[PDB]
Amino acid sequence: GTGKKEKSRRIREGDTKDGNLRVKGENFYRDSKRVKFLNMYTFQDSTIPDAR
Amino acid sequence: EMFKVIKTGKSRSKSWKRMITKHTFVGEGFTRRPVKMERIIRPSALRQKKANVTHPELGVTVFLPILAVKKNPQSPMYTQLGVLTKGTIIEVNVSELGMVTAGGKVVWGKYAQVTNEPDRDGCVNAVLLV
RNA sequence: UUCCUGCCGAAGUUUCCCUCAGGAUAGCAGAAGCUCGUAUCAGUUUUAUGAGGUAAAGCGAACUUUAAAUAUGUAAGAAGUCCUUGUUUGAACGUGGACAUUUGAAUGAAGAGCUUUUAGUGGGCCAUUUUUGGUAAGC
RNA sequence: GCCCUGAAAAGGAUGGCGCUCAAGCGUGUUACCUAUACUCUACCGUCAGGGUUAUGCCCUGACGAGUAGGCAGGCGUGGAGGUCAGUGAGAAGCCUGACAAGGUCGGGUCGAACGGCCUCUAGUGAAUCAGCGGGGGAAGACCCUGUUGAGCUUGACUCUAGGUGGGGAGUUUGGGGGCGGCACAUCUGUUAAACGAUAAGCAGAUGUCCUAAGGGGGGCUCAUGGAGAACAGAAAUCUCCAGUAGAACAAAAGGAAAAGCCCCCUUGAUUUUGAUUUUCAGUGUGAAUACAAACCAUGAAAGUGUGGCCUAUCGAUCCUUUAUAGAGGUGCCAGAAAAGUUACCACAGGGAUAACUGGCUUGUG
RNA sequence: GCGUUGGAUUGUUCACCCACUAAUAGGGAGUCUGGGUUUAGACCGUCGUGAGACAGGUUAGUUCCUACUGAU
RNA sequence: AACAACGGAUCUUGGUUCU
Repeated sequence: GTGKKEKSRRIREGDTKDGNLRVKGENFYRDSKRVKFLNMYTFQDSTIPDAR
Repeated sequence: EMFKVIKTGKSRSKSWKRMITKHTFVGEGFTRRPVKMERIIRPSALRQKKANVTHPELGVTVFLPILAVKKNPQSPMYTQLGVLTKGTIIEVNVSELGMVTAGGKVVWGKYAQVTNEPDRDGCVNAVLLV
């Protein structure tokens, strides 16, 4: 900190008002649009859909 | 298992890969992306462009190009994937029959439902929804 | 990771779950418990009813009365009912008392309901009796 | 009703022997085996019903399986109080023939203290030798779970007049995308604007096709005054004139052979893709928005529309006037928990098996 | 019943070629050798702010008990 | 089953605690 802390960045950007959408890994590098993309590198629910 | 998992890397512990074992049609706009992005893999051998089409009229079957897929039930994410998944409704180039609707506007494309199971057969059968 | 005799004696189901995980929780059975030993309880039969109205009586070849068991809950009385109105020709909360135990069908005979709490057991393996959705067949 | 074809292979299944007027099959009748079942008789323990000047005894009847678990009682064992004025120059111990924890005696050894009972207490229960090597010493592999410990990078949380301030340290790194949908004939509490009419909503037994819009097509004109019309009158019905149209034209406004009522139809959230975005195999659109040109209704035709509106959880007492309560509103806050990595990682296990459901495969979509 | 041979690739040998014979039949019951299935150590590129691991890939490799054949 | 090398358990001036 002080600037390095992500809380200060969130307060400055105003995203704290909508922090409910805080994605795991929200940082300056590799924001949600990239964190979600990378998470795909980490389909078998065997659900029974009604094909009507 | 239809979303078959293929083990990646020398040490098979981070596969993350899913392969569709169902017939799928894409067309010209396939353009395989870099190998790193192949989250879903539709094998070329399991891709068909011409599906058999028939109607209860004259009993004439003619192979016609597949135009597109509009509505696949049971999680239409398969529709977005273009999988056949017998029971789907797909558009077919019916220009060969040349049937003309009222008003002189010749029709050349109609939606048809796949009758046979392409997963268990090497041919695709559909019936015109006329 | 510890001797013996006798008695009783289970659980694998149920609620909260943003949830594999983790928690008790209602239930299964022995107990301090005394209030009733009852005219009290029943995985039960029957009498009256709604439904499987499955079609074979139809008497209305028009149509709905309605015939079998196909298994259901309810009333089957002990102060329940009644003489009497204490109170605002007709309504109700009716003191006091009476029919007192063939006292309100038959069958089993006293372990039935405790306000309360004790250690274990947590969503087990199989088959049959119903039909729902199947599709090669499993399910 | 049987037998034969009706498909099976890399010491099995009528169990084996075997059997043919069967010892194979369907069916009617005789004699018998047997389970810890059934009936009786005796023995061991529980309960209940009764007697006995008594926590003891006697007479009668039924029960007795069993894991976790509970309940009511006994034996042995370390030590101690009391008691048998106990046992022994032959005591304690060992092994062994006898009379349910366990106790007693004779017999081969023995040499120095050791017991019975009522209680207290607690560190108490044939047969071999020489050779190849099919099976069973590296035992861990390893899918994953521990949050048990660290190996680390950082705009991850926490610190280190104003500022840089993992350079440094402690820590985690849980167990989730679509959804809201109705309009008129009614009566009731509020609203009610208070001489009233009774409107512009809340919730209700109430339906109904208006297909949650009435769009088109064909017709009617109307609140209210007079003459009036059996009950019926000031409000029920039935006919002549007009509201410049106080009807509904949602309506706010300078304002119709209908835009109000009646009879028929009726999808619409249809299709491709010419401007905008967004992925995760950037996917010729996969899609709503923008619009294009068809499709449809309707009519005899000109014609008109019909093809969507709209919106992040949750707060409501995390806001208030309140010091014992009624809520008007997220355009007023702040987030559910502070990111990954480790075949450098170490340890313990829930753990697929060589290849058998209900014979599981065979030549003909 | 008796036979079913021999060369060949590797810039993978999930297989094809041709010498001779009359033919060079198809499988299971795994059982000395080589790829490889695994931690050795490193490299090129991918991906990321980085640790870290891969869409590839190369190098290095270590894993008498019972039954049979003869004899006393 | 009894005899014999072997073996070391039970029935020992020791330790603990206390003033």
